[PDB]
Amino acid sequence: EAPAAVVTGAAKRIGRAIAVKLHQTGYRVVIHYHNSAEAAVSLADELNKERSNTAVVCQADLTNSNVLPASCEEIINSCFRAFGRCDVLVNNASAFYPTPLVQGKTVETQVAELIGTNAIAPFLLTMSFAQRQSNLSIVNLCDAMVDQPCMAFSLYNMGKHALVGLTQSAALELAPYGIRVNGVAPGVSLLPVAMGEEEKDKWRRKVPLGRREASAEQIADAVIFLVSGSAQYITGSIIKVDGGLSLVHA
Amino acid sequence: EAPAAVVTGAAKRIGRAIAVKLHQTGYRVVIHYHNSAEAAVSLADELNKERSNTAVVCQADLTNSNVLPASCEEIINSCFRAFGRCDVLVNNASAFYPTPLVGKTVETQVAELIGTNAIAPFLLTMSFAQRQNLSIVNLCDAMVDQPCMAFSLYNMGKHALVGLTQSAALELAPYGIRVNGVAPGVSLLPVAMGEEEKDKWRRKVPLGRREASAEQIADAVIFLVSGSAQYITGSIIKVDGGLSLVHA
Amino acid sequence: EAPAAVVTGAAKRIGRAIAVKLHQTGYRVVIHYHNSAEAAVSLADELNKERSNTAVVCQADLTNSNVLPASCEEIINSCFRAFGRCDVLVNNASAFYPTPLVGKTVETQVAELIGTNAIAPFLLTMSFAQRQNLSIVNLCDAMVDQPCMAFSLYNMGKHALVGLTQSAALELAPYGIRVNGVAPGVSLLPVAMGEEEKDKWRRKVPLGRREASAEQIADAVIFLVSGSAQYITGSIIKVDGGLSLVHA
Amino acid sequence: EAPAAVVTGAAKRIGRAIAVKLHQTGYRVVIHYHNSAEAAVSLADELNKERSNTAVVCQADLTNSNVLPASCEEIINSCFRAFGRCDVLVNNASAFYPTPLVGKTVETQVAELIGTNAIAPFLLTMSFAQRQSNLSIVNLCDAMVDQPCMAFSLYNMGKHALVGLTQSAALELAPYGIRVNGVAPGVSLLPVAMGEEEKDKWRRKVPLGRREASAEQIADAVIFLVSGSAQYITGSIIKVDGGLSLVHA
Ligand SMILES: NC(=O)c1ccc[n+]([C@@H]2O[C@H](COP(=O)([O-])OP(=O)(O)OC[C@H]3O[C@@H](n4cnc5c(N)ncnc54)[C@H](OP(=O)(O)O)[C@@H]3O)[C@@H](O)[C@H]2O)c1
Ligand SMILES: NC(=O)c1ccc[n+]([C@@H]2O[C@H](COP(=O)([O-])OP(=O)(O)OC[C@H]3O[C@@H](n4cnc5c(N)ncnc54)[C@H](OP(=O)(O)O)[C@@H]3O)[C@@H](O)[C@H]2O)c1
Ligand SMILES: NC(=O)c1ccc[n+]([C@@H]2O[C@H](COP(=O)([O-])OP(=O)(O)OC[C@H]3O[C@@H](n4cnc5c(N)ncnc54)[C@H](OP(=O)(O)O)[C@@H]3O)[C@@H](O)[C@H]2O)c1
Ligand SMILES: NC(=O)c1ccc[n+]([C@@H]2O[C@H](COP(=O)([O-])OP(=O)(O)OC[C@H]3O[C@@H](n4cnc5c(N)ncnc54)[C@H](OP(=O)(O)O)[C@@H]3O)[C@@H](O)[C@H]2O)c1
Ligand SMILES: Nc1nc2ccccc2[nH]1
Ligand SMILES: Nc1nc2ccccc2[nH]1
Ligand SMILES: Nc1nc2ccccc2[nH]1
Repeated sequence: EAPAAVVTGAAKRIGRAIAVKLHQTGYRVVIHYHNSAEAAVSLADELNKERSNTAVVCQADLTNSNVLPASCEEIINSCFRAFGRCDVLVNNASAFYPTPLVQGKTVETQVAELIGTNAIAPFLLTMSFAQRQSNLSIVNLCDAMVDQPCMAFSLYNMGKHALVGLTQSAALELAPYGIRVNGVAPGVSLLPVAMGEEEKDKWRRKVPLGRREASAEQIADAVIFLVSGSAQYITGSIIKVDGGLSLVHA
Repeated sequence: EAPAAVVTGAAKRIGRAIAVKLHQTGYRVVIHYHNSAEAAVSLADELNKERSNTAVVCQADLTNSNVLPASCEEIINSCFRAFGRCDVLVNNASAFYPTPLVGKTVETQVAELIGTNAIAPFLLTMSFAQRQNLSIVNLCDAMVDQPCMAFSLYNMGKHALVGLTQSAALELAPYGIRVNGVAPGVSLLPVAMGEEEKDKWRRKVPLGRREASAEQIADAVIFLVSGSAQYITGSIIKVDGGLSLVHA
Repeated sequence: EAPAAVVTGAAKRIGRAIAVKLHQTGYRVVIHYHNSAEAAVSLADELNKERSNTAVVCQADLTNSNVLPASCEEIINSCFRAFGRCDVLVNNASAFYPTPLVGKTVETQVAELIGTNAIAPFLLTMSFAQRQNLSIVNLCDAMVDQPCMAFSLYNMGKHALVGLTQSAALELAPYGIRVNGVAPGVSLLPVAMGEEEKDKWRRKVPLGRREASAEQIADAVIFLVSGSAQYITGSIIKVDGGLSLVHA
Repeated sequence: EAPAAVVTGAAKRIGRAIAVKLHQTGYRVVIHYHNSAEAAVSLADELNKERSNTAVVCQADLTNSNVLPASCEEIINSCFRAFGRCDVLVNNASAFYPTPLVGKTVETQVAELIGTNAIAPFLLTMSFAQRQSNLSIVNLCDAMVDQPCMAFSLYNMGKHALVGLTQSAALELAPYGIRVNGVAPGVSLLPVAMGEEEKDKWRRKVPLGRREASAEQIADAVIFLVSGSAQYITGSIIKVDGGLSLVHA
């Protein structure tokens, strides 16, 4: 029987490459998505062409609210429903936008989205994953720039910091259960769709290793390692995949 | 004219010591409290006896909700209404209790632990800055990289607070606002905790085999807000007696 | 044809496991040794039995001295000599013993502890880069932030090695040379260590209450040198079963 | 009676600022120096003109060598010789120059960069503690240790090792009531060899006031850490960098 993984925000970009690589490695996959319905269904189609009944989609808002626990419970449930097991959780889904300290969304909405997706939803999915429980592990998508934050990204940066906190806290507490918890921290990888070309090239010029962003596949490569038998004694570790970017002074 | 500080959760323990030392240095103080009204008022009365019209209290629940931004606005506004200025903000109030992964709902715990330790400090920072030797001190935790077992949300909250400290330090530097942290290891221990358990923690501390007094924590806050720290921002000063350096 | 790796301190324990795993992956190997000649040649015999002329031995003291730079140049040279190329350097060799602050001279201990753990890696890094999927992997230590009591020089050495890892990752990136680290917590316990003290450490490990095998450490090295780590430089992977997360 | 302090490389710049501030606080000082004899004697004269017999100079090379432990022991002995006690040690002296990976020999650069930044602090710490109330050591570190200057590997290795020492010694000497802490400047006084344009390039990166720390600003954090207001602080390294370390590439 093939193992199963949940990847959140798996319709596009890094999430999608993680889903594709897990599937290539022999995993059945739940493709979680929020708005990207066509892309997710299309990904599941592609993967199911390769091996039938090895991919399903699961829709959910990971914004924080009083029903977020139910939503997170359901994403894990959906893996058991489809595949009868859940071996790997990848916490990939992420809101990323500036929240300036000095001056359409209300600040509480920005808190719910940025802290919910980057931190609370991973926490709740971690609970649900562990509650429903071999090579079990969780990989959180972190950020190599957490200590050199983007200007005016306080809420986002707080979310990612809390994610590091969860990574270590869950590694420690789930170790008795044989669930490993690790992170992968991209620096610059696939740049924002809305980011302009001049900005994209400014960030690219900053990376010591090859003056370019990471491919989604290079990030996924690190996830694959962490879920594998070659990482069986590794828990609580966050692997930077940043081409040295975090080492460059101002 | 005397400067003015807001200290959150200032009725008891570390918060109280901070407020008292701030007052002794010459600050007028806003004493924020949640449930400890009698203590906050008794403190205000003591400080106003020392020098009249130098202390006020302000009640607010700092749990996250749609009304938290208004609450945080109002705490900052109360410093201006009382004293005409707000020079220092100390983010001290904190919920601290276990939240194992395997009567409060989990979302109430999220609201309380993330709210007090991170969201409220962020909102108060926005309000403090929007209203402007200005500085913010956040009360962090020296043990964030070796967390208490089954305290994931508390740990997430304190990690988020480090994030805020760094982000705000960077963003507010142009306005001349410094943002720093004090990270206690073990200080004032719970009242009801058995002496034998307190002693388990005390014996772990390399420096003197004892916990920090609240005054010792307050001392580092005093340094950070003073003219002797005028180039210091985004720094978190551990006040832990070497505890975080001790391996399991 | 086949890429080539230098493994320092490769005759025994974690170094041997790294060399074996590199060889199994397709590398030709230089097995460096200081005192363990019988074991190094024994490893080479086994590897060469598998594939002819794919393993050579190299003797050098990696204690700092006036001749260390020449010794380091010659270890790198011996890889080019044997195999015509040098793709991977693994800095594994390491002196480990206490140096209380309160019969080797202290300067000998400095030479051995800082030399094996930091200066030689620096010199080998220099020679490796001078002679040029290229990478260096440094064997670091997950317990650098909570060090063993009375191990200041050793701890200073492993700290400098982190510094070298980062410095060299930055400076060598334009040459396409990646520089990374693997930080064991407790793996193969020292041969000198008593049995009850071994079990004391094992009991501390959250993931399995056991030390890492040498092979499990090697697995992380193998990942870092592979095409699966092509964007990774300046990274130090902890392989510690959660040990560094455990408060005192 | 007044406490005594040893400050290494104290003839000028930051080390001088630290010994002056320690002096103004009530300390008798040992002004350690290597090549800056004129400046050290000038400083001791000023401080002695302020309060008679409250400053002595002490010459020593802090380059690593087989005699370095004896030199470091002698720096500590000189404090006890002048003042009868030694309460505070500040490890400030520092060699700082590039060592690219690709007419000093490399082993001289090791000896100077690792010697001054790490080995001497370590030997001075041994001697300080061996010779032994508010006792402490302050190590002058570097806030940019994780975003190092390009081609400064040995310097960086030395400042990393100094962090290791701060933490190791803090742990080991806590039982003796010796606190061990650090102060980490980003950009403070720029090198005298730096032209104004390069200075300003660095100045413009500092979020807080777009300027370098004064020598006094660094000394302020040293003074705090040696004081009674820091009596529970050990193994801490206070960044005094105006937010520099927080700024991405
Ligand atoms: N790309 C980089 O350079 C970089 C750098 C540092 C860190 N990272 C981290 O690495 C991970 C992957 O990066 P990425 O750039 O691929 O991410 P991304 O495109 O910005 O976001 C990934 C997915 O997150 C989902 N998402 C956003 N808000 C959500 C919500 N409220 N509820 C549920 N899902 C939500 C979206 O799903 P739908 O499209 O289905 O709506 C989106 O496709 C993220 O955690 C990111 O923070 C990336
Ligand atoms: N004590 C330690 O050993 C230690 C260790 C590490 C870090 N710290 C940190 O240092 C700071 C001070 O510590 P402490 O032990 O003195 O604090 P504490 O007693 O645990 O809490 C301080 C105050 O926080 C306030 N608070 C709790 N929930 C609140 C809510 N929902 N809304 C508004 N206020 C709320 C309470 O005010 P009311 O009483 O008025 O309700 C409480 O008195 C805290 O940030 C703590 O996390 C302390
Ligand atoms: N074992 C662990 O639990 C653990 C924990 C944390 C970090 N680490 C790190 O992981 C790496 C491997 O650990 P290990 O326990 O396998 O190491 P080890 O057995 O203590 O040492 C490995 C080899 O280093 C060589 N070496 C020692 N002094 C030398 C000198 N002066 N010159 C040249 N070579 C010298 C020796 O080679 P010869 O036998 O040929 O003389 C020795 O066999 C080391 O870097 C270590 O610090 C290990
Ligand atoms: N200035 C900065 O922006 C900056 C930034 C980061 C960190 N720091 C750290 O803060 C401290 C003070 O900085 P600084 O710029 O004032 O220092 P510095 O001027 O570069 O050096 C201070 C003193 O170190 C002494 N020194 C150098 N080599 C020596 C040797 N081989 N033996 C004995 N003494 C030697 C010199 O003494 P003599 O003149 O008597 O020969 C020199 O005056 C240093 O540890 C530095 O690394 C400074
Ligand atoms: N999450 C995230 N962090 C980023 C930093 C730089 C560019 C794109 C990014 N996306
Ligand atoms: N180098 C090194 N560091 C160690 C820590 C614990 C046990 C064995 C070890 N070997
Ligand atoms: N020691 C030291 N570190 C420095 C970093 C930037 C500019 C000058 C410096 N001097």
